[PDB]
Amino acid sequence: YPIINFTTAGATVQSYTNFIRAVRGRLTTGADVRHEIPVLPNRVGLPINQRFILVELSNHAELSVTLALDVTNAYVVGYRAGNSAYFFHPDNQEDAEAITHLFTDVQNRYTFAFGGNYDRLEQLAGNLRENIELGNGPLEEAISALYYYSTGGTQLPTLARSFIICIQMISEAARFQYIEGEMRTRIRYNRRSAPDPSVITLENSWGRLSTAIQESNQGAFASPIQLQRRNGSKFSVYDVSILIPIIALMVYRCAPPP
Amino acid sequence: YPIINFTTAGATVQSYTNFIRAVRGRLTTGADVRHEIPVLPNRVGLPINQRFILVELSNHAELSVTLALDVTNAYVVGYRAGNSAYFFHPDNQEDAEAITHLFTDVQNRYTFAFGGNYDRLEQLAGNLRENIELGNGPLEEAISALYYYSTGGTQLPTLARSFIICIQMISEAARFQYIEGEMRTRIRYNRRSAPDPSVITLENSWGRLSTAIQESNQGAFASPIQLQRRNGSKFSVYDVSILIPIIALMVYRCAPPP
Ligand SMILES: Nc1ncnc2[nH]cnc12
Ligand SMILES: Nc1ncnc2[nH]cnc12
Repeated sequence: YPIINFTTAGATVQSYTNFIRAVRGRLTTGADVRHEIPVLPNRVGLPINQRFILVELSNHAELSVTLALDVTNAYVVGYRAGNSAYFFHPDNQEDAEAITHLFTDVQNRYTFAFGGNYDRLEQLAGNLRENIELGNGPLEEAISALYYYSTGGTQLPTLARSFIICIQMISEAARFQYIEGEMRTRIRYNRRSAPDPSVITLENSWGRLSTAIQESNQGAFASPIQLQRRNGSKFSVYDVSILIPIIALMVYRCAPPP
Repeated sequence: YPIINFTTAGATVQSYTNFIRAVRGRLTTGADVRHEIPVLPNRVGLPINQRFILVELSNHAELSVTLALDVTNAYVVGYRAGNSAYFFHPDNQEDAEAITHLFTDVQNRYTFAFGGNYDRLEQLAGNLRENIELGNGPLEEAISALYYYSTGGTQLPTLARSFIICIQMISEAARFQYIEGEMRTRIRYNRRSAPDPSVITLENSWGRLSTAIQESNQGAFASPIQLQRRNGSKFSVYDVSILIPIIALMVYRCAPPP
């Protein structure tokens, strides 16, 4: 599986931009672009040899961790830190079988009893996304927490919080240019801040937006989608046009019509 | 007023393309582009010095005629052939006054008792658009008929038919890339053929399409517009997206929203 490397040590908006750009490039084949927006591979008929990409992250403390992303939805399915590998609870047999192909070389493979959706993760972390700061500093720390979990060094709530940080700075940033932009700003000014409503609503709406665009009438949505602005004010989306500069990738929902 | 020249003598799809391209360039200022489609100047506040463009047409018989197009809608308002000038009946005082600024140098200025809309013109011609052949040959002939009207040489029905030809090959071709394309084909293969339903429906719908696009919700139409394909089958338009490659210019209907 392809491996993309990134280090928080000395990261700049350019090193981070290049990274996210490399991830998107691995995620999509370029064979399916809907209204100028690339669509991720369809899970049906996809060979395991092309099902995952690995993201090796290192930090200033020289600790390294490798995350596995599923190509069909850009989800982090598990990670590896030295000796051991940890996987979120699979939500079906196809997926349970697919992950058996990852980190086959580790001596200790563990599968959590919980899945990786935000609801579960926030419960375990004891904090919501709106309260967890994002930025290069939080990421640097997340890499170490993830690493120390394999040594009994990290607490369950810290592990959960770390995943929340990693998932938004890697998977969500790859999905939305908007979110990647929010991250670039934090890195540029060395700011560490929790995500605003615009970010959280987009994260929550990815699956629906992907469906609405793919089932739209020449780009026109059958029913509008309510999003939130940074100030929290609601904002209705009626067309794929205003989303072209916001969403970078879509999950496959249906075949394109003639 | 700017003058654009075109000759049917030895015309090629390239000489015709350059011509239509020059007309569009005179018609629009470039200050108003709605969803990638240029909008014509608003009639309110437009100075007479920038209200018209002239199109001088010549043919193989060496006859010349000059048509006046109104910049706000690309309409042919009248023409000049040597000694005399003829104007369609103005449909308001603003317009009656504006045309007093055209062909001020002719010795004989006449204003028809009828206007230039297709309904009136088809009645006078004794034939509908669907029955009047378009092409370089029909245009070559139209220029002569228009010219001979000033000498008592052209019959009223032939004059009307000639205008119908001129209006579709100049004004409608400038408004729609689709119609300009239909004309290029006729010229390329030296074909002379009446317009199909796709052409006529577009001509009929220009004002509505301009309004629907300008009042759309992020490109999404509030109510769909029914057009016809070349084979006559109906086809619904729900978004401005599929029209971007079809319509070249829009008439000003409203100011653009923030
Ligand atoms: N583990 C995960 N990977 C990607 N997107 C997610 N959204 C919530 N959990 C996720
Ligand atoms: N005289 C004219 N000029 C432009 N478009 C027209 N449509 C009908 N009559 C017209």
